[PDB]
Amino acid sequence: EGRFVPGTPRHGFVEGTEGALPKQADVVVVGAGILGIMTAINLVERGLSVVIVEKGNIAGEQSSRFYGQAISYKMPDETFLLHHLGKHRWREMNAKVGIDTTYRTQGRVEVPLDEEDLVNVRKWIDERSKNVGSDIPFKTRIIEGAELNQRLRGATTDWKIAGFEEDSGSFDPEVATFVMAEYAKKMGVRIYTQCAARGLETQAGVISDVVTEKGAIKTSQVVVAGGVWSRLFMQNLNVDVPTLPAYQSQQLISGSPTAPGGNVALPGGIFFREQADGTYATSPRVIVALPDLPELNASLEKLKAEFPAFKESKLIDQWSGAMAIAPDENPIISEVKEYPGLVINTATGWGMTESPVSAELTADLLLGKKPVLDPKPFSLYRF
Ligand SMILES: Cc1cc2nc3c(=O)[nH]c(=O)nc-3n(C[C@H](O)[C@H](O)[C@H](O)COP(=O)(O)OP(=O)(O)OC[C@H]3O[C@@H](n4cnc5c(N)ncnc54)[C@H](O)[C@@H]3O)c2cc1C
Repeated sequence: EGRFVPGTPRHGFVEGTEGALPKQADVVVVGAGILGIMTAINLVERGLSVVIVEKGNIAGEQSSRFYGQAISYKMPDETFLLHHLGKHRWREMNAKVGIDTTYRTQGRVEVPLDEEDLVNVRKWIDERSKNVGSDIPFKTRIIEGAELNQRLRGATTDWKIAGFEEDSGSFDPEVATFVMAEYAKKMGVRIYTQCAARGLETQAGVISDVVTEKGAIKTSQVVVAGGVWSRLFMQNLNVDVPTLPAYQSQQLISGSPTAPGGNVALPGGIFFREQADGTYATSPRVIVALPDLPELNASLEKLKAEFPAFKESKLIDQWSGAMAIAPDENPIISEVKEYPGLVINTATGWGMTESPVSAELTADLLLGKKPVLDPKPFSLYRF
């Protein structure tokens, strides 16, 4: 609510395409969150017409409710490159749109929980450094002393060591996906809001239509990017998508001239991230019952105790978001053997970060192209 500011770039509303639902589209995308939008953009670049159908408003669910960090820290081999390349593409994004998405290369310091955690993060960095798997330089390393002290300036606790993802990204949920949606519209993606996809029709084993509440659109190619609803949508087509719900709370507070900047993660559940306008995202837990109102207030109190720079900061907004996560915590970016011409791009807790690459992979899978990354760890049939 209060985090969105009407009549500014933080308005948080992009209108759907006007007029009647088109009779045909080369690809129909279900869902106008980041995954549907980014996939649509990728497909239009390949010369295909794209229509997105969205049951509510553009970017109305996970893709405007996120914490806002783009990180590869601790990612397993299955998703490391998805994140590493995702960040690299986010670093190109303001230049690609020519409008500020709020993406910033910010840097992130995470103090380990204990000696065991420090052993584990050191091994993780060492192993990745020995085989990055990309020519994009890796910029994560352990820091101490002056460099650490500068990143944690004004901290009450004498923190001694941290993992520093120097090129961690930041993006703000009041802006990023909305800028991407407007860009998609400018590129010719047509996006119909208040327009739920109900199902499909087929002819001779080929998709013929996406059936919406506003009528049918002719197509033989479908991307399911329905966020938490992807399981439900696929169940109506007799296909099981294993996801389970997860929930996370978020807060936004006003800035301070003495706040340290950056992205910080500390023992005692202290997490904050400076937004592009100098406000700060924070929460009692940012990586998966929701915290109650006393816990949320207490989270701000311990933030302020650790960083007195925030003592006079005002609570701008406080909200919660629903995710849907696969059993192994990795995305589902997959063909569906039951429906040739249909692909799924969903089931991720890191979709903002991953989206530029999962969009490409989704399109590759749809079109039968040599895929950008190994698709096996994202298959629907891995469980
Ligand atoms: C609280 C929270 C914090 C997060 N923090 C981060 C972070 O710091 N960094 C990061 O990278 N990621 C983060 N994530 C994850 C990221 O926000 C999601 O992975 C990503 O937004 C998912 O995008 P999506 O397009 O799949 O889903 P959504 O944005 O939820 O979009 C799916 C859309 O599909 C529509 N839809 C569903 N069914 C239908 C239908 N039948 N017909 C038409 N439309 C339909 C929905 O209305 C919705 O708009 C966070 C998520 C949450 C909830």
